[PDB]
Amino acid sequence: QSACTLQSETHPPLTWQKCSSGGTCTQQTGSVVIDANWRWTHATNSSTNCYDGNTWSSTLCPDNETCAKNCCLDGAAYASTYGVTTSGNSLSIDFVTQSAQKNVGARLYLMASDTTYQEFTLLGNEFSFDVDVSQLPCGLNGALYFVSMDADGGVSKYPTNTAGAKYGTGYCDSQCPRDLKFINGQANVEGWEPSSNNANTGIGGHGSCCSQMDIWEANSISEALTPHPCTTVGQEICEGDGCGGTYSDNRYGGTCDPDGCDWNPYRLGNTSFYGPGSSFTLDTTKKLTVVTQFETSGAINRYYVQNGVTFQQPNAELGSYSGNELNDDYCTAEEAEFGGSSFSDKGGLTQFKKATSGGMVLVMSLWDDYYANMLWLDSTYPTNETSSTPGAVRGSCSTSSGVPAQVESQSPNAKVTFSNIKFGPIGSTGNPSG
Amino acid sequence: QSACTLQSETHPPLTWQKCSSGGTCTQQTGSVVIDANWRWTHATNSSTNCYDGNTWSSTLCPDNETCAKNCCLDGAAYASTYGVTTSGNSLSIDFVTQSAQKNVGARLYLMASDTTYQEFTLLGNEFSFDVDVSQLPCGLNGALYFVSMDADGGVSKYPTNTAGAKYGTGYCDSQCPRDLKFINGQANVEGWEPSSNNANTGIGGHGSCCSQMDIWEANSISEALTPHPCTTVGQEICEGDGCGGTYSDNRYGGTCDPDGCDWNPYRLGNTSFYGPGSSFTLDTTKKLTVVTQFETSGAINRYYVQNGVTFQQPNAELGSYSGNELNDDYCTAEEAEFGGSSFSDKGGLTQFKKATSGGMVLVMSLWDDYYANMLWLDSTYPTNETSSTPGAVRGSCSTSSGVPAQVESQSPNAKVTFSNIKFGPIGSTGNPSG
Ligand SMILES: O[C@@H]1[C@@H](O)[C@H](O[C@@H]2CO[C@@H](O[C@@H]3CO[C@@H](O[C@@H]4CO[C@@H](O)[C@H](O)[C@H]4O)[C@H](O)[C@H]3O)[C@H](O)[C@H]2O)OC[C@H]1O
Ligand SMILES: O[C@@H]1[C@@H](O)[C@H](O[C@@H]2CO[C@@H](O[C@@H]3CO[C@@H](O[C@@H]4CO[C@@H](O)[C@H](O)[C@H]4O)[C@H](O)[C@H]3O)[C@H](O)[C@H]2O)OC[C@H]1O
Ligand SMILES: OC[C@H]1O[C@@H](O[C@H]2[C@H](O)[C@@H](O)[C@H](O)O[C@@H]2CO)[C@H](O)[C@@H](O)[C@H]1O
Ligand SMILES: OC[C@H]1O[C@@H](O[C@H]2[C@H](O)[C@@H](O)[C@H](O)O[C@@H]2CO)[C@H](O)[C@@H](O)[C@H]1O
Ligand SMILES: *[C@@H]1O[C@H](CO)[C@@H](O)[C@H](O)[C@H]1NC(C)=O
Ligand SMILES: *[C@@H]1O[C@H](CO)[C@@H](O)[C@H](O)[C@H]1NC(C)=O
Ligand SMILES: [Co+2]
Ligand SMILES: [Co+2]
Ligand SMILES: [Co+2]
Repeated sequence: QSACTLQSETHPPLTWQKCSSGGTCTQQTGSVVIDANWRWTHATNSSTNCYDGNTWSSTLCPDNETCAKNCCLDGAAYASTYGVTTSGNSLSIDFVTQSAQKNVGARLYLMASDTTYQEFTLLGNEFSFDVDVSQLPCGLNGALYFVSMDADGGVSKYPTNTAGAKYGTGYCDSQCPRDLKFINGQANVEGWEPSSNNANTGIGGHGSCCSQMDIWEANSISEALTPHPCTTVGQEICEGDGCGGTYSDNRYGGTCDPDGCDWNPYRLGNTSFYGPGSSFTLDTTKKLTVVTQFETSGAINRYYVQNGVTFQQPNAELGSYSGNELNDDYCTAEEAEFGGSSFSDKGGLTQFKKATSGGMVLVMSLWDDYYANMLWLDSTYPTNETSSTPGAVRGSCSTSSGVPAQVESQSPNAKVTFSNIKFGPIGSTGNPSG
Repeated sequence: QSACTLQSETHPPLTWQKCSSGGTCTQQTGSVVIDANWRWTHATNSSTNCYDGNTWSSTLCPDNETCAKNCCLDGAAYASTYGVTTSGNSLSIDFVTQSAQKNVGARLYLMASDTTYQEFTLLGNEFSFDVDVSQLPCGLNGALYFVSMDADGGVSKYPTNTAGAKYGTGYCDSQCPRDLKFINGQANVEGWEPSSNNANTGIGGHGSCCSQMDIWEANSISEALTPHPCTTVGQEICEGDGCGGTYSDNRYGGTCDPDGCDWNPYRLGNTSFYGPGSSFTLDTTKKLTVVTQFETSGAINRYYVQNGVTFQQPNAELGSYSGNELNDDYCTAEEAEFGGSSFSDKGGLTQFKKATSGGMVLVMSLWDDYYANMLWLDSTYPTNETSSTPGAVRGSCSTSSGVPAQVESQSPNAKVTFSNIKFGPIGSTGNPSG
């Protein structure tokens, strides 16, 4: 796609700290951009929609190539249309925003410049952020994570994409998502099937795959930390059901691991660690600090700080595994005890280390779940299982929770606030911000 | 040996913090006891010495059994004879103390009660302490470490030892030391050879072996962190040169690893990390906090705090190893690049995990080195090597430094102060002390 300018594109600014081993941190100035899927897609030479509701213009978009030539992405009114605001080092995303039309949530990338994404090499480093999840009920997910996207959003590889990172192109993740309207500088109109339950979305014949570090998927009830390896580390197109992922019939018939080696303290048996109010170790009615460390072995360590008190990731015992570090032994034990082979089939932490050794883009988002109502995060899943199934219970939410239309109607003012991002060598981010 | 009471035994008290995962710490009250080797050893029924200078009484001690029956250990005047004092959570050890006779240094164990050692299970936990090494020049070693000693100092196994932990019996370490005057409830007079350079010591026909976690061996110039595995985890007698260790002809012909997998930041190439004055990352003229974490994988992590600034163990690159965690890959790479096979021959971190999974006793000591002048810690070693030999340079001290008689004459008022010991689950010790 190209870019159009009927609405100007001004990325909300966002600062963050880069810390060094010598013990100081210095402020960096970036900004955030909204993913292309949220944008208005229209004819280059008029305001005629190329995509409307959940269907494509059959005339402007008779095939993927013609569609990309005919169509452009336009700018975003971040606050009024999308409910996205920033203030210094803080970013807030509102759940449902009513303007001329209703918008649901947002997916945002941190930029290095107006036209390029910020890339982070996670390996040997740590990433710290503060979050307020108090306004996230059952069925919502305020997510902070990393994906192996190109810094230009795909322009160098696919010159029919001239919109680039400035317009949030180039997304990929470990679900090999097929709901993207543009992949590899072409539309995804070929094979398009509108969602049966979502007025704004569909599934196309192509998907976009890459490695994913799910640092934080969470609401006020549950939180999970999950690496997802792929056999191709970086962004790669996939064809139809060969994609695997949430958007395909065959979840496991692709190049990525859509399940991941997840660590959810509630799932692992500590139901007292994280939740709303003073009966939990971390009180989710209040802001908390989350720190994630990527040691060179490829294991992941985690601690939290709230009101000046530090807590490592709680210990878990699973099969022969015991401890609080997300390592090979944990992931192998998880598969043994909870089931599945996707994470190991895709090469486990060894393959995942190839992603964190390279550059990844930071994503912050707020979403509800049209496929599974977020039950995999905060409820019992599958819903016919009981607590006697190992790993079935992931949170306290009812198995009836998270129906998108219901949560959008009942909790439109839900929101997430991410703030005080700090990045540097392991051990460095607790030092004073510059 | 038995105990005698011509001098009363009052262990200097010492408090420390036990921290919990829930984020609080509570004060514990223990005390310190001096190792039996430092004590006066005399006939049970008089003040006649069983051991004097570096030789044994041939009449009281004609063999190991008769000697133990005839002889007792007596109490210690901690301050006036040994230069050992405590105040709340602080312990100080002076280098040379002149009373009726000259004493050099001390080795001390933390007690649970007047008659038992405190045991710590290191695995899954972390140990924090503060240290002032400002008064430790080249050739001195203020050491804090753990060994797999019996809590009773050997009494249950060896009933001819009735003195026990109260009198500091039962020592063992990864050098399988043969300088101990009592091992396994018998004397070590058989095979005794007085030291050629030490008026107060010798080497006997028996040694005492066990696993050793050298958390801290350091002076103002260099510091090292070193696990040492043994094929028998706990305390075990050894016979003569079959002992291996510093005190034998054949260093590597025993059940313990006397070299260990050592991590010395200077040795590994960061000569700027630790030293006297503001040109170093950690200024050794001032107190610093040292934290050591024993993750369940069996790897060891380390960070430091000084004036509120936190530093992870500095990154090192060695062969194919890169990072700051002391793990299998580090230790294997060290052997490959610096030489040796002792650590791996004795089972590496896997065998060492058997020690940290069990109970270990905390040892604090101050010593000079009659075998190697501490050059392995703070100088170039062996001394004929140059900087072009990988790992030869371990510190900035001259290869002429650390001659015991010289340092005892020039720096008698050298001292070490250990304080603010805190122990608990990984992530817990930075929380407020109770
Ligand atoms: O000036 C007018 C434009 O503002 C207007 O723009 C519309 C803006 O909203 C667009 O709809 C977006 C599409 O994305 C939705 O989010 C999905 C959430 O689930 C994800 O899996 C998926 O990938 C996302 O696509 C978002 O909720 C929704 O609001 C709409 O298509 C634009 O046309 O157009 C008309 C102009 O007059
Ligand atoms: O009342 C008098 C007693 O106080 C007196 O006791 C003497 C106290 O000092 C004893 O000598 C100790 C022996 O240990 C030395 O340390 C060695 C350091 O290197 C280590 O490897 C080794 O294992 C340690 O043994 C310490 O420096 C030295 O002072 C002496 O033997 C006692 O007899 O006895 C006479 C009473 O009248
Ligand atoms: O709704 C898709 C969701 O699945 C998670 O993986 C689940 C998996 O679907 C389920 O079969 C298993 O029992 O639990 C897994 C972990 O919660 C993914 O982690 C998530 O990214 C989504 O893809
Ligand atoms: O003086 C004995 C001392 O040796 C250390 O191990 C040395 C070893 O002696 C040397 O050959 C090698 O080059 O360096 C090693 C590490 O410094 C031990 O660590 C120490 O405990 C002592 O036993
Ligand atoms: C030494 O280590 C410190 C702490 O990690 C680091 O800040 C410094 O840059 C290192 N210097 C060198 C020269 O290796
Ligand atoms: C849950 O984790 C916290 C933090 O480690 C710990 O303090 C608490 O005891 C744990 N509780 C249970 C019931 O597992
Ligand atoms: Co195709
Ligand atoms: Co680790
Ligand atoms: Co014997």
